[PDB]
Amino acid sequence: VLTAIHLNVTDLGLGYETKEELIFRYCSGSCDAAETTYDKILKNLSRNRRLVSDKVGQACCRPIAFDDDLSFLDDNLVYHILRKHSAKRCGCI
Amino acid sequence: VLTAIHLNVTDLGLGYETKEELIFRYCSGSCDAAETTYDKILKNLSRNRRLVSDKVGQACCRPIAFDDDLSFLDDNLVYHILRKHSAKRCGCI
Amino acid sequence: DRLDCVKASDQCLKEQSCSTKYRTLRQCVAGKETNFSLTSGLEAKDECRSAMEALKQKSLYNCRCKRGMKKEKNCLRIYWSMYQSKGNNCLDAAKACNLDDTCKKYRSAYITPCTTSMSNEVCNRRKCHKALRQFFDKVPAKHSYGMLFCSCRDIACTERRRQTIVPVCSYEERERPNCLSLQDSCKTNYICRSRLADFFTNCQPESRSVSNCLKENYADCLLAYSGLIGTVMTPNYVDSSSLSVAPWCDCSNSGNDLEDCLKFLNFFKDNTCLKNAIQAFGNG
Amino acid sequence: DRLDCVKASDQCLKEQSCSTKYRTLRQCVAGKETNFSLTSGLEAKDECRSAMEALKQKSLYNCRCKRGMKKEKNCLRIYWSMYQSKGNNCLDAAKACNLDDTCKKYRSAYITPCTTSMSNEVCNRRKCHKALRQFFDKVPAKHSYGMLFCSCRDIACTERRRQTIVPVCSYEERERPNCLSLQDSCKTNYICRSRLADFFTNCQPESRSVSNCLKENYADCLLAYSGLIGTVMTPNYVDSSSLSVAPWCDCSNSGNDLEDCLKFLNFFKDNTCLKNAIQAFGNG
Amino acid sequence: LYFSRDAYWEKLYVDQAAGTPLLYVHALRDAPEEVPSFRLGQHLYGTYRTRLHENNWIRIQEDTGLLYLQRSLDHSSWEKLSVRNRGFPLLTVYLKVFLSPCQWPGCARVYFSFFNTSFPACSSLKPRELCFPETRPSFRIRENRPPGTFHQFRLLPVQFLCPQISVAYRLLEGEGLPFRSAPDSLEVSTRWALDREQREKYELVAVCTVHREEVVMVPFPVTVYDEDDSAPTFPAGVDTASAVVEFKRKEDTVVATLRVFDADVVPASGELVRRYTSTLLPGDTWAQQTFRVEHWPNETSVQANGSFVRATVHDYRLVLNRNLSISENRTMQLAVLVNDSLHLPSTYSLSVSRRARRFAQIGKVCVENCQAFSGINVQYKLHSSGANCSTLGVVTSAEDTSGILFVNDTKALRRPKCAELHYMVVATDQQTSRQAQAQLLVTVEGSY
Amino acid sequence: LYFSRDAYWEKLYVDQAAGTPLLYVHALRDAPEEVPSFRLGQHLYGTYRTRLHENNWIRIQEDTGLLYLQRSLDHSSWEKLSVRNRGFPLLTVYLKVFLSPCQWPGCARVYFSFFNTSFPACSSLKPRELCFPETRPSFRIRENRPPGTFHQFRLLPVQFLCPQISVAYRLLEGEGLPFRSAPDSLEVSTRWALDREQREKYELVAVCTVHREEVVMVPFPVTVYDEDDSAPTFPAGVDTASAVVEFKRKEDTVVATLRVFDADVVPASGELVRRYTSTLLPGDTWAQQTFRVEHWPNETSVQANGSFVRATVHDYRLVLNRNLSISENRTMQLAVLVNDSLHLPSTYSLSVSRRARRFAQIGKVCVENCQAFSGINVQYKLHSSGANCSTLGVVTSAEDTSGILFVNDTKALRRPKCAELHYMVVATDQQTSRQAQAQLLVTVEGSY
Ligand SMILES: *[C@@H]1O[C@H](CO)[C@@H](O[C@@H]2O[C@H](CO)[C@@H](O)[C@H](O)[C@H]2NC(C)=O)[C@H](O)[C@H]1NC(C)=O
Ligand SMILES: *[C@@H]1O[C@H](CO)[C@@H](O[C@@H]2O[C@H](CO)[C@@H](O)[C@H](O)[C@H]2NC(C)=O)[C@H](O)[C@H]1NC(C)=O
Ligand SMILES: [Ca+2]
Ligand SMILES: [Ca+2]
Ligand SMILES: [Ca+2]
Ligand SMILES: [Ca+2]
Ligand SMILES: [Ca+2]
Ligand SMILES: [Ca+2]
Repeated sequence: VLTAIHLNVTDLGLGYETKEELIFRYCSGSCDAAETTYDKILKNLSRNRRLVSDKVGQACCRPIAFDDDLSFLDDNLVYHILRKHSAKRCGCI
Repeated sequence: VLTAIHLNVTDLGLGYETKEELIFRYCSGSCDAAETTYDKILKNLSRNRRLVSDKVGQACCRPIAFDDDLSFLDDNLVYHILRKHSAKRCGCI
Repeated sequence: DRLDCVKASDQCLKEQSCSTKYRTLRQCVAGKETNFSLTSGLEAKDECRSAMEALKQKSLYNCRCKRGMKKEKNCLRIYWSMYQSKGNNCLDAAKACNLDDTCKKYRSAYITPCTTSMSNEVCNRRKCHKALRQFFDKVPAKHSYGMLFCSCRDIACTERRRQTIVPVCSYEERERPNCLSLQDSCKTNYICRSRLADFFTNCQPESRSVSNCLKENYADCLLAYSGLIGTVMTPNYVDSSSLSVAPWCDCSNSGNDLEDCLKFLNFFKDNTCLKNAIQAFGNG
Repeated sequence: DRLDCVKASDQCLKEQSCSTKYRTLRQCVAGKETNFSLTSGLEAKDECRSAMEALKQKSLYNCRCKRGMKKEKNCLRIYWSMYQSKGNNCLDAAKACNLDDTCKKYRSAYITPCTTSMSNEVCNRRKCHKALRQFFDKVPAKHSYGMLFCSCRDIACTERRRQTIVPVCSYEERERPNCLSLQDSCKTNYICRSRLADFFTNCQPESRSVSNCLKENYADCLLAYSGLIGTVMTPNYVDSSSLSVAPWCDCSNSGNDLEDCLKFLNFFKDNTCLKNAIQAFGNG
Repeated sequence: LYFSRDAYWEKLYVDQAAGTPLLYVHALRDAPEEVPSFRLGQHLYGTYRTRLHENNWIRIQEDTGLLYLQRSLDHSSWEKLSVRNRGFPLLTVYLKVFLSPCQWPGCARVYFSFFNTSFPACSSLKPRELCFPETRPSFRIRENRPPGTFHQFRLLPVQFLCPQISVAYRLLEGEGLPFRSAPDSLEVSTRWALDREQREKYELVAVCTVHREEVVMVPFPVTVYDEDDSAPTFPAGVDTASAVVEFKRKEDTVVATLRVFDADVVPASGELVRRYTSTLLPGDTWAQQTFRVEHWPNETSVQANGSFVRATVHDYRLVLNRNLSISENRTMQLAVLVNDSLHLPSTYSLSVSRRARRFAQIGKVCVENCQAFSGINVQYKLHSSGANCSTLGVVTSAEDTSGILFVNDTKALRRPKCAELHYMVVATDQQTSRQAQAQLLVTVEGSY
Repeated sequence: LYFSRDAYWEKLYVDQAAGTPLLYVHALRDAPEEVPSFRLGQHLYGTYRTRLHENNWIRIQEDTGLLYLQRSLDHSSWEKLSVRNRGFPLLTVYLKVFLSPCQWPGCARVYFSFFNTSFPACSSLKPRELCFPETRPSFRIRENRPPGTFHQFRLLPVQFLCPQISVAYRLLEGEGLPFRSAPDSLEVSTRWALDREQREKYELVAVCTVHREEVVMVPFPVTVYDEDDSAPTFPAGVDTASAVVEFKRKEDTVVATLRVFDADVVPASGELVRRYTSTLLPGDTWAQQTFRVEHWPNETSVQANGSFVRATVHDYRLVLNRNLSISENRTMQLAVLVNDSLHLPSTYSLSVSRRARRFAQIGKVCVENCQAFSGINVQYKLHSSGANCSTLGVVTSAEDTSGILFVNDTKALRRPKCAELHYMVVATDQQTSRQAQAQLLVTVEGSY
């Protein structure tokens, strides 16, 4: 799923001193039902012990599309733009 | 990283009765250094407790490109093709 | 796509009759080719009248629209021939803008080209100006005006307000030209001449013998003022203290026309109608 | 750029005299239209001689060059007129193919169009045939021949081998035509006529009075045979037991030419040179 | 006319004298007045039919079929031929022999094995090589064609160069058979027309006596090639019965198939070539030619061009006759007994919780069916989910035969429950399905 | 000629009689023979310069500047004007007045406040309204131009309609000043040319006596507008010193800037307009005009078109003269003391572990520098990492002044250690950097 939270820019912890705010959206939730043939193979290759399975992992709920650019003016009268910072759409990739 | 293992088609656990084989490649390893602004935000939003962090997760080592189609004839003289089954390239997405 | 005045003349050119009528009008009528005081027709007044009338029922007489981007001046030449001649309120605006899809989208669409990544790099002024015009064209008065015309109580607020248009890129220039020459230079371009005239129209005194305007004039003034932003005639607050505004010009070396230059400049720098309209937006 | 024989004929076509002379030669002289043994002129020998001589001093009589890339066959037709003329070994092949980038790629590139997803759907034959020709053209003899010419000891092996070309799609057809008519139909198409002639050339007897070929002929025979796959003349093993092969044809209703049809068919069905060449590839 | 062999063979040596006679060819007749006129092709041919050289050496007597050397073949001649043989050793050279103004029956190939030496000494030749060619000949004789001389036994280069060796020939095992080789004759002839129905193959024994007498015997095989000895029988005989539906229009409705077969050989034109045509159709009316039959395909099934009507009658006579020419005609007859008597449908929308009078009349297929096939003698049924299976009688099509399909009183139908019904509509003569089954779709909600 | 006011004003009422005199305008001279000829624009104008109507009512005496009513303005006249005033109430109407064949100095606007009533009863008028216009006038008089009559005090509609009310005028506070209003005169004149250097502004007192006498006084201001009373001084005076490098070619090398300022007013053409030109250049040689100075920009810095050579000499006289016409000329002089005496470089490749004789001669910038700027009196240095900072003397450029840059004996250089060196090369006259610093790049491996 897609989820939204209203935040100060300083809450983003990106090193900005300012009073400006934003809406930030993120992808969260379980989504590991082994959709593709590749992901079916991984579940099976682990169940029959064949892999050994060091750090192999299946699909993740990640962002597929990103929102508009967000601007702000800091306490020092310098502008900044955040790009690819908030999710628009979510999928298992 | 990309990794390769030589396998029987029955090892894939995809419901095929056959004696044919394949090379199968998969993406595995740690890769969660918070590359993008979005992923920097998530690490920070969790550290300062702001998220609550239900099922939110960062970048995964997934396949970015897939290999050629693989064919085989089963014990019942029926052909099959596997598509998007083995990884060609790996990235954190 | 829609040329406007120029396109219409092209239509006129297509037919022989219309072209001839246009030729006669140009020959007979001064239009705005000469000084108005001179307004001496090339031939005689009667001839100009006939030529003018001759245009009726032709494609010609057109209104000149701004849309002629590159060739504003050419359009303007035509068309004129006929026509004549910290908490704070600026912070609440920045908050409201970002929390809105249209404003956040259009705020950054202009901050992008108006700012520079490194100290001694320089912005593209035309990209910054175009995006500025886009901003006030596409974002409703509500959010667009809150940025520009917000009331303040302290310097953190005023310094923020003055930065709205990214002056370093969009306002300031190495040399400050004379105000009357830049007026000339503004009147060449279709966009500026169009936006400058609405300013002079909308932000003028009551038209009694008082040097103040009315409340019903307020909205039209702020629109006319805001429309100047992104043109050669871009205005900004001159300091971080008052509501006094001005283009990037002064009245040095006005020669014999010093009275007229300061008069033009005080229409920006000491405009009571503008002052009141700005104050009304973010006060009551 | 240089068509060669075809270009020359085009030159001949330009002039009326040359075209007529060419027409007479075609009418009178067998050329290589008929079997050489037959070499019975359409009319009489004397007439053919005159027609042939008639060509002298015309643009015509040309040598056919290779440069006619796409239309080699057409060029060759012209020019020749004048000139003349379970563990198992099939499983190991399927393993070796898939474990190789070129073969795995090209094996599935042909299985894709040659198979159907559902019971009473039907494959695209031309897509399946084209991809088949691609397979034997692009994959080295090593992997391509292992699939088709593998030695077997049991039916699991033979049933696998016979399936290589996806016969259901590429071989079988509702009605089985007469073999001599399909030969005719093969000779119309440039690809089949080219591949059929190499077969007859490469897989022919020793050219002494024995009905067997030599070991040095083996490779050329298998190439010529494999090249038939994906043409109208596509051959496959007729059962799941022997090495006997055949196109999708029979000798029913051959009328007066029954001898010649069975002779054509036994060149597929009882070919000792082919038999030996196939056996040599997967035996010793 | 046809040669009695497709291929002849002899040997040629270096330096054989101009004037050596080689062998005869023979042409038998296809009609009694026919007379062969023999001529050679222009070239000599070598291995795999390589064209070697113009033939400057061998000639044939045009009336008698005698081949002989007009010029000797010396070492240089054999070299000119060898070098043109495309790299193959020169073992055999052949010529074509045409029998009027190369394939059997009208062209024979004469092969000579070349031996790079002189003809052998006479005293060295054994009886077998004095008597017959190295491989014994076999013969082709057409049934039902005029008899005549088809072989000559004497080896001509041996009689010529070894005239002191006497050689004589006779047949064994020809008693009552059509072959004659007369005392002191070197020719063999047939005596009457052959017939494949009596004998397809003969195998006599040829016997040579050389000189002190020594005898050599070899088989003498003759294959009989075909005649229109036989006529065609319609296994059907009288096809008393045939049936076609009444007044059924079509490009070609197939009323019925009649068939015939010929006893003769299939490869022979006699058996195989059979053609079917309708000689007569009584009555003349309404239309003179209501039917046609495919002559050639031998499907020979009657098809009707024109319309039919209630039992007017119908009787056809069919002839199999092989050809207008000399073919044997035969007939059978059939009586046609006339049976006396477009774009797919849109999904139906119905509105949920529907109330009002029980029966809700929805669609009418009957005026489509009878409209297209032109019949009301057809019984309509409906089956699938709401009709005949699960929910039962929600949709019912009519005890009355008019293909009216209606919703009954399933308490007005619930779109929460089932929101779509797919039903199949059937039409059936008297037991038999005349039409394919159509698919009807009824959707359960509002608007459209 | 110029009007002594830019704007005049009076009142007009309904039904004022044809023949009412309104007011005078006045034009003073710019040259002694000038004589005004007054004419009106064609139209009357209303609010925000709306063009109302042709003026059918008011005329002017062309020699004397008397405006008067040729025709009375009745209720219908004021209606015709009101309805053309674009919806604004008609409060004021004006006319233009030109003083030869609308802006000061050559055009004056005459404004009339319209009062929708009859002229008031004479007995109702208070002294202030009998004596002066409602807002007192102020005047414009040019310095250094001929004196003359610039005002008339009597209110003409009041003298006309109320001739029984006597009104007289005088000035106070004009003692020794250039103004005359004579006993019994209603005119005011200047008596001699004015001069802004003596007085820029006057403020006299105008005094009206009505009739029982009552007196009203108002200020009487006069602004002095400008004359070329002043000449220009070169703050530089004699620019004894100027320097240019020897023989330096250029489009225009800037030798030095001389400047001048004018005491007069900047807005006045007198002060501001100053032009710089070089009157003379001795000596004539080599080239007669080695320099030029930008006349107008007032940058007035000398630039040289031609080349220079070792101390030939140089002396220029510069004139600021405002104009050819009546402007005051002045000069200063400067002596030019001549100083007596292209595409970027590729990265250098050097090979690692290099051995062979110490000094490895690599590149030579000196024949570039002296080649471009035409000087060998320049000292070359090198600084950055291997030269002057960290690793020290690995690259050294030469105690000898020829811009040869070489690798020294850093034990032949290690590509494992440092694989690239970036160094800056300097050129400097005698202390001063003549050139910009170039960047040199030395890469440490093989091939290219
Ligand atoms: C942005 O920052 C402000 C100030 O840090 C936040 O306001 C405080 O939030 C706390 C905790 O929820 C509240 O109890 C108080 O009302 C605020 N602090 C004080 C001292 O009054 C605000 O919540 C933040 N806004 C967003 C959108 O993240
Ligand atoms: C494919 O399957 C075969 C048979 O199951 C595998 O061979 C066996 O593997 C085991 C375990 O490694 C070995 O100990 C034996 O040699 C084999 N079994 C027997 C009974 O002999 C083979 O390893 C598989 N191959 C691939 C590539 O996955
Ligand atoms: Ca018979
Ligand atoms: Ca027969
Ligand atoms: Ca027959
Ligand atoms: Ca003075
Ligand atoms: Ca002065
Ligand atoms: Ca001066």
